Parts: sequence; C-alpha cells; structure tokens
Amino acid sequence: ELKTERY
Amino acid sequence: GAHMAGGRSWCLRRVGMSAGWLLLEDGCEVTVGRGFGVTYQLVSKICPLMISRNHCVLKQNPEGQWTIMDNKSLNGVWLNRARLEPLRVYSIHQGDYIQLGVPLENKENAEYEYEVTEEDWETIYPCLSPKN
Repeated sequence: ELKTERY
Repeated sequence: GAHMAGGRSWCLRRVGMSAGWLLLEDGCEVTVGRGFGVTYQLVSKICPLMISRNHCVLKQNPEGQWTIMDNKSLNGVWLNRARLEPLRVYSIHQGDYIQLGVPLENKENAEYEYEVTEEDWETIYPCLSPKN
C-alpha cells in the first residue's frame, strides 16, 4: 500500500 | 404493510453529482476510506492519496442518532467547515455538510463533499456508490 499524503 | 421501495433512508448525498452517494443503513456501521476493509472504498483519479485508507466511521449512537468520527485521518474531516477532533463522536443532522480531506490548490471545494440528508429510496438508489 501507499501511505496517505499530506495536502 | 409497506413496500421497501417506498422507504426512506439517511444518506450522504455527494454534492454536485447523481453518483457516489453513501447509504446510512439503519442499524449499520459505515466505514469510508480508500483502503480495502471499508464499507465504501473511495477511489480518486484526481488525487489518489488525499483520502486515508480508513478515513471515517458513521454509526448511530445509543440514542439512535447518526454520528460521524474522524478515524485519525491525515487530511481531516470537516462538519460544516469545523475541523473534527480525531476519534471524537459528533452527531450529524439534516442539512449538515461533510468534507473528507481538503481542497487542492486553486480549487474552491474538496473532491469528497456530502450533504447529510434523509431522502426517498427511489431518489437514493440510482446514485449510490457500489459497496466494497
């Protein structure tokens, strides 16, 4: 999985 | 008696779309996120990694009232614009707006915005997201 990115 | 089709339900109506609505089925827990364990898996082509794998949870409280909770999401849950405190349970009412994540640069709105609403099943069913 890919970690969530901060926006 | 009464037909199920003439029923009513709470739902999260996707703002601006007659697709992607989320059913709040009476007596059920509804989880939302981009991961594979959830009731409704959100998939964004615009910004794949805005939504957390397990982003929020909706459930009726011990009094029967629908609630939402931010499941330690990275980019937040907003109820009428107020940022929710992670893991705190908030009651949700007719007409409330829920935002998952945040607007991107030069965008007025987040992708995933919903109105909390109680509507006719005949209105809701053509617009529902598939269940995961």
